Amino acid sequence: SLLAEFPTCPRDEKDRPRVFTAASGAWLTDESGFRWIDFDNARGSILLGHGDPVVAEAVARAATGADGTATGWSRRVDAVLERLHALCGGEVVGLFRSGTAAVRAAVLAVREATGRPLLLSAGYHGYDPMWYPSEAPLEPNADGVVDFFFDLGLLRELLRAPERVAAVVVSPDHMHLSPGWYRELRRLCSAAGVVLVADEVKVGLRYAPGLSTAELLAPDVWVVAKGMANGHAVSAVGGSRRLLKPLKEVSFTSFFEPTILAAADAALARVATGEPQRAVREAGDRFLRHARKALDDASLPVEIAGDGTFFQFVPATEELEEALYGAANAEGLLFYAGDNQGVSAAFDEAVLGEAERRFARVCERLAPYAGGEPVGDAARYRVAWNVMDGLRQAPRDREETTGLLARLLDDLEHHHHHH
Amino acid sequence: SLLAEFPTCPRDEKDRPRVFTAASGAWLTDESGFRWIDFDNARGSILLGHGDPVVAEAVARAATGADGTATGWSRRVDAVLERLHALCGGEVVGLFRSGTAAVRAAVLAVREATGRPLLLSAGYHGYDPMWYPSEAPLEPNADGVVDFFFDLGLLRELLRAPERVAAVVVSPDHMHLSPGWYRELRRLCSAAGVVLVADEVKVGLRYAPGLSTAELLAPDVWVVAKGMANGHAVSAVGGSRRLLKPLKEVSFTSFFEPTILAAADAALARVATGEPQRAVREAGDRFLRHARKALDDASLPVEIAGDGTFFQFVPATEELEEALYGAANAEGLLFYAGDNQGVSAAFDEAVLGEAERRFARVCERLAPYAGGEPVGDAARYRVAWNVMDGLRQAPRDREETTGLLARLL
Ligand SMILES: Cc1ncc(COP(=O)(O)O)c(CN)c1O
Ligand SMILES: Cc1ncc(COP(=O)(O)O)c(CN)c1O
Repeated sequence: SLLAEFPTCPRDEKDRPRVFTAASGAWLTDESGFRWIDFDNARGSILLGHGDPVVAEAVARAATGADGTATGWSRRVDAVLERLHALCGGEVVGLFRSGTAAVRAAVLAVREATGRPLLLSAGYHGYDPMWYPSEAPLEPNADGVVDFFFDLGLLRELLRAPERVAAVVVSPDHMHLSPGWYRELRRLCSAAGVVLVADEVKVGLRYAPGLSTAELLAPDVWVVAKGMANGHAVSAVGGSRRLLKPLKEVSFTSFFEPTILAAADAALARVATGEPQRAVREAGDRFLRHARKALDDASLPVEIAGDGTFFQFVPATEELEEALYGAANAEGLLFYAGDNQGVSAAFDEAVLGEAERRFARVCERLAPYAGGEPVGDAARYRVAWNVMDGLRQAPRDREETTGLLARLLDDLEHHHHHH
Repeated sequence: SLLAEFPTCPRDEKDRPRVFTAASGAWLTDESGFRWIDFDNARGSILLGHGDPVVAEAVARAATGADGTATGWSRRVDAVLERLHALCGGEVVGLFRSGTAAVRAAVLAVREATGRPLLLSAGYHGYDPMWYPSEAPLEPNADGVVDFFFDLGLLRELLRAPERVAAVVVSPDHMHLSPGWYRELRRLCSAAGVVLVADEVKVGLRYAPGLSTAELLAPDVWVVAKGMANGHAVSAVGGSRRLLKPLKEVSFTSFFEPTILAAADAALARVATGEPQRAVREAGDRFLRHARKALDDASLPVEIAGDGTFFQFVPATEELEEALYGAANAEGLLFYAGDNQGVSAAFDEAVLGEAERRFARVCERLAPYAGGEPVGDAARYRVAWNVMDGLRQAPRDREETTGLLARLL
C-alpha cells in the first residue's frame, strides 16, 4: 500500500505482483522457487536476456568509476550518440530517461519548431497526462492531441485542414498493420505537408539494426528506447536539426551516469550487427510453428498475430483468453498477458524445447475449450486494441469505424490498462 | 555535433565539455591525464563518492540478475519504498526516472486532486517546458504556473485569490534563505489553505536523513532525487494518498530495473545513518574555514555563502568570478561554476589537505584582484539567482523587488 503508482508487471490470481528473486537468460525464479520462461522480458526491453554477461560486466566495471563519472562527459557519450545516428539516421540525437520523457520532448520540440498547435496521434506514447483522452473522440484533448486510432479514413478527415497540425505521431505495430498501411500514412502526411514522428520506443532496433519504419515511413523524427540498452533506463530521439532545435533546452542531472552509458554502448554494439534481432525472430518463429500446430491439433480457437519478433495470442473469447494465461501460468510460461510476446536472444535450443513442452501441456489443460466457435472479427479488434490502443487494419465502412470506437472505448472504461 | 541537447557539465575555456576517463572517491582524471578534486559531484548527486565500493558491489550483483529482473517485482522495491517512507514521511511514495519527471508528476497530481488550475512556483523544477517563463511577470505561463521568485510579498499578492491555487511549489535553498523565510512561507500557505510541495530534488536527504524542510515546512508532498542513489537514475515523490492518488496512472517500462534499485537501497541505507551528511558538512566546513582565511589574507573581495553541505563563491564582479574559476581550473579544483559546491563523504583528510593546498595556490594566482572593491548587493543578487533562479532573502519593498526582477531577467 505504500506505492502510489500502479506499475505494469506480472500479477498473480489475486492481482498481486509476482515476486522474482533471480533471473538469468530466459529463466526467472519466483520467491517460491518456481522457474519461469520469460516471454514478457520487461515488455520487450530485454532483447539479449536477463543478466546478459557482457552487458553486466560493462555495468559492473562502470560502477567502479573506471569508465568515467556522472560529473561529466566521457567518450562513451560519443559512442552511444554515434551508434544511434548510424543506426537510425537524422542529423542530431538526444538521450532521455524513459520513453515517456523522450516522446513528450520530441513532440513539444516539433510543435515549437513548426509553430503549430495540434498533434494527430495513433498508439501509446507513455504515461504523461498530455496523452490523456479527449472528452469527445476526434476532438483535441487539453494538450492539443487528436487521436485517430490508426484509422487512415479518420486521418484523411483530420488532414483536410492541415495548417494547424504540427505532426502526426504514430507508434507502429507490425502484427496488426501491413506495410501498405505505412505507405498510405506516409503519403497522407506528404500530401498534407505535415511532419511525421515515428514513436519507435517499442519496435525501434528490434526488427532490424535501425528503425522498423525507416523505408516505410522515412519519419522526420524518431524515438527509440526498449531496444537500446537491454532494459536499462535510457531512451533516444533523433531527426532534423531544425525540428529538434528546441531540445537544446534539455539537461538532466543523471545524464552522464556511466552504468547506463555502459549498458547502452554494449547492447547497441550487439544490436548493430543484426544478430540478436535475427536470433529473436528465428526463435520466436520456431516457437510459433509449434504453438500454432499444438492449438490446431487440440481444436482450440486461438489465432496468433505477428511473428517471432512480437506475437500475440488472439483467442475467440475473453473466457478462453483468461483460461489460456491461467494454464500458461500453471506451466511456468510467463506471457505478457493479453499483449505481445517478445522473446530474447537467450532463447536457445534448450529453452525452446522446454517452452514447447510446456506449451503442449497448456494445450492439454485447455481441453475443455476444444471445438469452440472460431475467432471472429470482434475478438480480433478487441485483442489488437489491447496491444496498440487503436484499430487493427481491416476493411470497414465509416459507420463500422464509429461503432468499433464506441464499443472498444466503452468496454475499457472501467478496466486497468497494461502499458 | 550530434547532440541535440545542451547538458550541464564541466566545460573548458571554449565551452567544450571536459572529458573524464576515470573517477574514484573525490578524484577525477581527464582525457589529458590531469587529476581533479571534484566539488561538482554530478551537481550534488554524488553524496558518497565516485565508484563507492558498497554501491558498486550492489550494482554489480544486480547486473547479473541475482536480485531479480526488470520484468517485475522484487523485494528491493519494497526495501526502497519503505526506506523513503521512513526517512521522509507521508502516506505513499512513487518512484521516477529524473527530478524533472518526479516534480511534473507530483504537481499535476496535486492539480488533479484539488481541481484548482494554478501553481505558484519558486526555484528550478527541471527541464520540462511546463516551467518555461511567462510572457509577463506575475502572470501565468501557458501551463498555469506563476513564478514568485521566492518573494513572500509577491506570494502574498498571489494568495489573495487562493481558490485558484492548487499548490505552492518551492525548491529550497539553505544558503540564501533563512529558517524564518521558511516559517513565514509555511504560515502563509496554511492561512490560505493551499497545498505546499517541497521540491527537495537537490536538498532532500543531504542536510539530514530526511527532508531539509521536514520541520520548517511540513510539506504536504515532497520530492527527492539527488540524495537517494549516489547519482543513479531515480527520483521519488511522497506525501498524502489523497493528493497523490492521480499517480496511480503512472507506469514506465524500466520501473523494476534492478541496478537502480540496488544503488538506491545501498545509498539510502547509508543516508539513513546520518553519517555521510555529517561527514560532508564537516569536510566542507573545514574546507570553508581554509578558503575564507585564504581569500581574506589575499585581500580578495569574494564572499562565501552557505556551509559545508552546499556553499557558493560570491565574487564582487563577473570578471573576478571568471578569473576565480580559471584559477581553480588551472589548479585542478573542479567547482560547479557559479553555482553550489557539494563535497562528498569521500573528502577525507588527504583530499582536504590537497584541496587546501590547491586553493591557496588559486588565491596566489588571483593576486591582481587584491584590494578590489568589495562585494555589493547587486553581485549578491546576481550570484544567488544563478543557483536558485529567484531572489535571495533581503528586506525589500515592492518596487525594489520589481526592479530586481527586471534587471535580473
Ligand atoms: C510506443 C511507445 N511509446 C512510449 C512508451 C513509453 O515508454 P516508457 O514506458 O519507457 O515511459 C512505450 C512503452 N509502453 C511504448 O510502447
Ligand atoms: C530543485 C530541483 N528540481 C528539479 C530538478 C530536476 O532534476 P533532474 O535534473 O534530475 O531532472 C533539479 C535539478 N537540479 C533541481 O535542483
